[PDB]
Amino acid sequence: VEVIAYTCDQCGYEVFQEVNSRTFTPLSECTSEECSQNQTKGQLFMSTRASKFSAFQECKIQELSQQVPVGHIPRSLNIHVNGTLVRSLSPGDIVDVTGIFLPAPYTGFKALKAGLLTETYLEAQFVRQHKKKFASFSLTSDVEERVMELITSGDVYNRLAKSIAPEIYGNLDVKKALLLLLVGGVDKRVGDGMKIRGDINVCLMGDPGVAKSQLLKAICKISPRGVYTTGKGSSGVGLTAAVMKDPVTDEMILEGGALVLADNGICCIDEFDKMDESDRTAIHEVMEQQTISISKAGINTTLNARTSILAAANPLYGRYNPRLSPLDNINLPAALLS
Amino acid sequence: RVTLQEAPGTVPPGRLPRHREVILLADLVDVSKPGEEVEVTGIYKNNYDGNLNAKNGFPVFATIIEANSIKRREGNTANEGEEGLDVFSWTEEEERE
Amino acid sequence: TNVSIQECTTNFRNFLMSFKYKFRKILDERELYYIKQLNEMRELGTSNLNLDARNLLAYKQTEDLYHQLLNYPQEVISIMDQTIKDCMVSLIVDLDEIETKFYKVRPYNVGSCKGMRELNPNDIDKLINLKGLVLRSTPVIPDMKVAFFKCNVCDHTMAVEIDRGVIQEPARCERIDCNEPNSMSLIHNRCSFADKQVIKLQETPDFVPDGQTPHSISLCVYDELVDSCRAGDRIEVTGTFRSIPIRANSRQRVLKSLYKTYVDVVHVKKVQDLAKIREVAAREDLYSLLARSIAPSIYELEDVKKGILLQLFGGTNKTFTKGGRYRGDINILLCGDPSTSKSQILQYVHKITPRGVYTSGGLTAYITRDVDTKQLVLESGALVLSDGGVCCIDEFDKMSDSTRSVLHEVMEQQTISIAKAGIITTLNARSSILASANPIGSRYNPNLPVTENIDLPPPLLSRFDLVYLVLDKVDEKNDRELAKHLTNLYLVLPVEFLTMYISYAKEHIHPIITEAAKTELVRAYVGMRKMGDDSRSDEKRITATTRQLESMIRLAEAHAKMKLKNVVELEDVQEAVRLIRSAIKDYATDPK
Amino acid sequence: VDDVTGEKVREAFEQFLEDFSVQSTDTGEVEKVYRAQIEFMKIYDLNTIYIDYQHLSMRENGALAMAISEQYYRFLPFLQKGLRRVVRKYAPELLNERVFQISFFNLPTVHRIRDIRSEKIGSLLSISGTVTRTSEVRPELYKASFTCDMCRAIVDNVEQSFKYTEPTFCPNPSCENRAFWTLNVTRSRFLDWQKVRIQENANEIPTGSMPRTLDVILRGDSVERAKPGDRCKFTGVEIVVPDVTQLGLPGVKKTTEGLNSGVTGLRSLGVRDLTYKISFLACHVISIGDQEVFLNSLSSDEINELKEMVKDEHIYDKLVRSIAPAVFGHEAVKKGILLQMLGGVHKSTVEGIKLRGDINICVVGDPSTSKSQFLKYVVGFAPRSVYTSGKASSAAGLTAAVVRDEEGGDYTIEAGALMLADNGICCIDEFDKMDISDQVAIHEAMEQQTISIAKAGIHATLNARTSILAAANPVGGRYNRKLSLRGNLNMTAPIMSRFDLF
DNA sequence: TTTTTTT
DNA sequence: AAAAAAAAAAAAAAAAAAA
Ligand SMILES: Nc1ncnc2c1ncn2[C@@H]1O[C@H](COP(=O)(O)OP(=O)(O)OP(=O)(O)O)[C@@H](O)[C@H]1O
Ligand SMILES: Nc1ncnc2c1ncn2[C@@H]1O[C@H](COP(=O)(O)OP(=O)(O)O)[C@@H](O)[C@H]1O
Ligand SMILES: Nc1ncnc2c1ncn2[C@@H]1O[C@H](COP(=O)(O)OP(=O)(O)O)[C@@H](O)[C@H]1O
Ligand SMILES: [Mg+2]
Ligand SMILES: [Zn+2]
Ligand SMILES: [Zn+2]
Ligand SMILES: [Zn+2]
Repeated sequence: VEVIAYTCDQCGYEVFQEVNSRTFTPLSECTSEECSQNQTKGQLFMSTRASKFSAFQECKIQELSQQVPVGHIPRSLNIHVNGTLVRSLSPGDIVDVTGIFLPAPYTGFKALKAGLLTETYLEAQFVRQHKKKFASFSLTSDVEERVMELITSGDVYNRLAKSIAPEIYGNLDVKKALLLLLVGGVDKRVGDGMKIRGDINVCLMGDPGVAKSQLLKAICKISPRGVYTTGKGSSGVGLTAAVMKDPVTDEMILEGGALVLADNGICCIDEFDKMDESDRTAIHEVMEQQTISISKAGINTTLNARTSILAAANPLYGRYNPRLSPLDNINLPAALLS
Repeated sequence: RVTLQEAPGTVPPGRLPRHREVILLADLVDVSKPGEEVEVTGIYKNNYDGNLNAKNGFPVFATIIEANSIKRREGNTANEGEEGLDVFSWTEEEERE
Repeated sequence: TNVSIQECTTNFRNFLMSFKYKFRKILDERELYYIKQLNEMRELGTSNLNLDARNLLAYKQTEDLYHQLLNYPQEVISIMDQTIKDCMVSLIVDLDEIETKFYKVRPYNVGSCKGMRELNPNDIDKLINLKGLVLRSTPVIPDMKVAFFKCNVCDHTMAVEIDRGVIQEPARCERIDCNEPNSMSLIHNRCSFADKQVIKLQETPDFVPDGQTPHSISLCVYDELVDSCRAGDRIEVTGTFRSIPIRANSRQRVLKSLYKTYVDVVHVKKVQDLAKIREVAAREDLYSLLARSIAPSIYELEDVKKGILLQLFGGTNKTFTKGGRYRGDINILLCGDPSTSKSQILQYVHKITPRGVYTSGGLTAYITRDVDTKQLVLESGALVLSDGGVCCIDEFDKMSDSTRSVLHEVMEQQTISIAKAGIITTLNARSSILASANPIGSRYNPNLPVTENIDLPPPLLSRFDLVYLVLDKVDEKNDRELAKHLTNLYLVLPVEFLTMYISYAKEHIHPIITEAAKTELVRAYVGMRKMGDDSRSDEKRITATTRQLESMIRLAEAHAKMKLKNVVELEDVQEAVRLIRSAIKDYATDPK
Repeated sequence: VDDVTGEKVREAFEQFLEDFSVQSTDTGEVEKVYRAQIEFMKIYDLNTIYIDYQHLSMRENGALAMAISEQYYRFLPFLQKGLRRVVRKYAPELLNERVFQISFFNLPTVHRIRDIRSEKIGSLLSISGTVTRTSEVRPELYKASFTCDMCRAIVDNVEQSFKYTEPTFCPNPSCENRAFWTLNVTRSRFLDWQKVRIQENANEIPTGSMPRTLDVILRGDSVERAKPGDRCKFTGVEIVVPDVTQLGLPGVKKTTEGLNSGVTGLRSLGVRDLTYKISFLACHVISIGDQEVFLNSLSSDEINELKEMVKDEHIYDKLVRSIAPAVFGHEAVKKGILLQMLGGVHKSTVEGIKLRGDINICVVGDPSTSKSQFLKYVVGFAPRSVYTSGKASSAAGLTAAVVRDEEGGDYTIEAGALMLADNGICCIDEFDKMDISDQVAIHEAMEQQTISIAKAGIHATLNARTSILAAANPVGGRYNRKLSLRGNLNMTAPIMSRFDLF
């Protein structure tokens, strides 16, 4: 709200008032002469149409790791944004914000303490989005001449394989398989609506100290949709949406059965023999572009799971074995292996 | 004051017990111990409450039991040999015999 | 504004009597809707007028009223309803049904469907079109309309109208004989109320391309729109926007600087053929085509398809009191290596069946604590909801152990009881079971008997009605045909007609067996008894069990269930016995 | 002001109470069924009349039946006044002043929970559902007597509402009701009260939508007539209840979204908003799911049939043939089951030692021969029978168990299957599979005919007066004729001596 | 069958 | 007039699992 307009059952002029504080009180009796009379000429009510409003939003920012002094915990800062600049920034990006550093009264808490202590906030004025733009390969003259140069380059795939992770020596065919994973397989269905997916499921297997995790990190860096997971450390990785019990009002916002950006994502997993039965059930359910339809409270908004699976696992002995491999295996179901 | 449930051997199977409050005046203090089955003779009385009327929307009243006599009935369920608050107590002629 | 009261009503009435959808047809470049529909309403007794905007836009004078309607929805709609109220008499010239019924309109297709991610405050008090998924609901909330009062000293009663919720209470009773000011007391239970329901709506996932989270917009409905939607629905709505001050501290007069956003909707949309059956039902080869019509993409595997179809048809259920009811459901198990697309069959049958729940190895009733509210509700599991239909189970080997007993409880009595938290009751299931399981290892060894590879207890697998085994072995020919079929598909089928036919057979048709079939049944039983023994003293296992007789009785009844017959024939029993013995013929272990 | 409509409906109501004069049979020329009900009250001191809606249906047609049914709340006190008039006309001493009640039954239709709408508020209605929770029987104030302190000026027969109300004036002219009023407990009249919760049955609910829940308020003689898990049909008047917290009280004062259809502008409310919610009030509840004492139940058939079958001379000969006609063969098993149903005499010594007086039977056989049929038949016939499997997924096992919510004191016990079977005949199926702890509990429990488990700082003694009937299976599929029961069955030696027959 | 460990 | 509660740590009983 910026200006609040009332109406008093045909009192000529209709009273206007303005409020800048985050709280206010309404009017009850108007000052018109017919109501300056001992009794009111019709009771007044708040009018929504005549009043003025502005778009409002609230965001908070966190310090970068590089700027945190050793042995310290990063702090936060709130930002209030108004006007057309609303919706000019999204979570998870580096920005350079210029604004006005204003105080905020503590009386909203209504604790009667902190006689001199008050909170602080920032009001945005001009935002530089910074970071990088994906642009969805939008065509332009420069990218057209770039692809012309690529065509003139002749043979491409070998150079692309060589250029992924020069830090890790050798392993050419793994990089070739990575190339073939990045493009995707046959897709867009067949006759009679039968389901086929272009996603490719490739599992990396080998001894510790082979830098398969580092190659996986390089692939995650080089891909835009890549998501990296590993053995334990948190419980929100799967089976629960990121908005579980998130709002300050605790609205139980959720989708039900879903994973992390599983729609056209690249699920990179390390220590594929480490996770519990719940994550294993989830990854059996994400099979062959099958959606995730796990319900807990009547929710059935399934997530359209269509992702390529790339996971690295280590042998339970930590080394290869002279005896048969399928019995040694990875302690994984044969159905999942197939 | 103490909380009195129903005897688990008395409640119908698969049901839930009903709690009551018992107030013990002078000379009855600490006669009862936690976890034991007891039988109490008392007076039933009612009193007004605010939150009880708040949570129900009807003029409901609370009730407490003012204890007047307490008899222990743990283990020894054979309750027909003799009467009295304590069956392990003796008179003087019983001591003489 | 005060412009549309006079001329817009008359113009709309004129085009009510003057509209012909031929104008819209010309606009299409590939008839008096209002009067014919209004007389239809007159002869129906209904009270509803759907109203599209495009055909409303088709006329040049009406678009002015169109724009005025977007700006001022409430007043325009009210005056349109009054116009229809007068059009009642203007057209009938019984007038008795008219005075009793109200009139309302349902505008729709007013504009482009927006999303919750772009809602600027410029769109306040404006009509919008929204699509989304209904998440939750709320109990109907009474709304105050007519306040009742009673002058308690003099028992005098007065009825008071209200406006904008706030009541102007009478400061004194009208009876000047008492004329007391303080004798005004209201009666809660003698008033009149309106039914209000609040719905929570989620944006469609189409509006979130980059893995963000959807949002929620509150909804409000009145009267005929109450309970018109429930959880999981996909609907589209058309209604105006609204904003409200939030109370903040309920003990204080202050109000917060922000307002809650919610919408009020007025219209919601979602997202004798029995002769044809007999013409189809009269054909001789209905059985084979009907069986092959439910799995178009599955190559060969005809016998299992026939068995599954007969299971879908079901047997007969009877409740004679002298000996208690008899189970009429068929249960079939699937086993084999995971190279057969066997989950596809369950997926087919789940959507083909009228009622059914598809799950995998919690399945039954268990009391839960409510999440959004703090209360206790009794919740029923998947098996309870599959009453009369087919319950499909996958990964049956990974069944844990506690749940298995529950199945042993339900397959032998079709009734489940619960004794928890002071609740003791019994629930009916009466459902069919279809399950698939995998062997242990990279392959199923034919020499190895079935029992160990399927790691189920002998009683549970013995008490299934039938069982089927799939064994993929490498051959040049069969692999050639499979590869050709798969390539051709990669490179005669009915419609929901199937569902209605199944229902009609299920509940209209009650076939019974005849005296002639008894002789064939007993002869078959004696025969397999003899086939289960030999002249030698090996003491052969008794392979002809009473379960076989019950199974064949149910299967013969099922064969008469299809083709809409009323009494079984011999062909039914020969088909049933051949089907029941084909699986047994491949049930043997490495010996013999 | 006089509501002449109420007077007219009261007159018609008392009139058809007076002279309904319906005949039930040919021998019953004129019966005056309601006079007979009043006679029953005279001879038994009862309080509540029961009125069939169909008998009320044809009386003055819709001029009376619909008038009473629709505005039931409006005309209830008029019906009460007419009832008092007639009863004191015919039975004055019966009033020795007391709260008569009226329960209507046999309504032409029943409504589902999802069909409840506000337009039927104040109208008689019938609903059905499953009760999932009850509340303790608490008393409530009905008619109060207040004293105006300094001058007592007894203000009696003060009515109440959802809020604890007080008198507003002092009839003493010298007094001016300035002194605050004080309630007289011994002069007030209380009534019973119990709140229950219901929910839709599984058949009505479409899809996986969550059930709709409603609250039902009982009063009078209908207390404790419903138990959790019982599907019951109620009859009563639909009402609406406000939030008393916003209303003035001597005490001190999904959901965050608000948007409640409130109302304000009143004197007592002040700056507060009053909300409403739906509740049901009930008046009638039904559920849809010594030898001299027995002889006192006299009837012609009761006399003749029993006299004949006692004076008969092949009773036993026929009797065993009359048990479980569905099963074929197994003649001795039927006699055994009959003896099990008959039971044995229970005697207790003069030392407080209990002697077992029941029979326990085990049945063994090769698979798929009729053995489950006997258990199913006896469960379907014998009263207070419980059917269960040897292996149970419940935490209660067979005997009992203790259950707690986390950080919840006293570890409230849960009744086991055997505990439910107590005070009645039990049935066990698939007996060979058993829990070892439950097995060592039961074999000492059968002799003691009781089980006592003490765990987690709580202890109790339970009653398990049960007759056990169990079925087992020979090890190896089929009974090997060479060996014996000990060789064929793996079940332990001491339990075999617990059973009395095989 | 027994003791251990996890829920 | 009201801060009241999610996050931890520690103590059991039941069931299932391995030897
Ligand atoms: N081919 C290689 N070229 C360069 N560095 C390599 C190569 N193989 C291994 N390394 C070195 O080994 C380390 C990475 O191996 P690392 O053990 O982290 O990977 P991993 O095989 O996925 O196993 P783990 O699960 O133990 O991390 C780095 O220090 C890296 O320099
Ligand atoms: N006869 C067949 N026709 C078409 N596809 C098949 C056939 N047999 C196997 N497949 C393919 O192989 C897979 C077999 O999986 P399935 O046996 O259902 O595994 P599980 O039952 O263990 O989930 C299917 O997903 C299917 O795509
Ligand atoms: N009148 C009868 N005579 C003999 N057997 C019967 C009769 N009625 C039913 N049966 C069979 O006896 C069986 C009883 O179940 P049960 O013997 O417990 O089988 P299982 O031992 O496999 O659990 C039923 O499966 C039924 O086929
Ligand atoms: Mg690694
Ligand atoms: Zn005014
Ligand atoms: Zn008056
Ligand atoms: Zn006084």
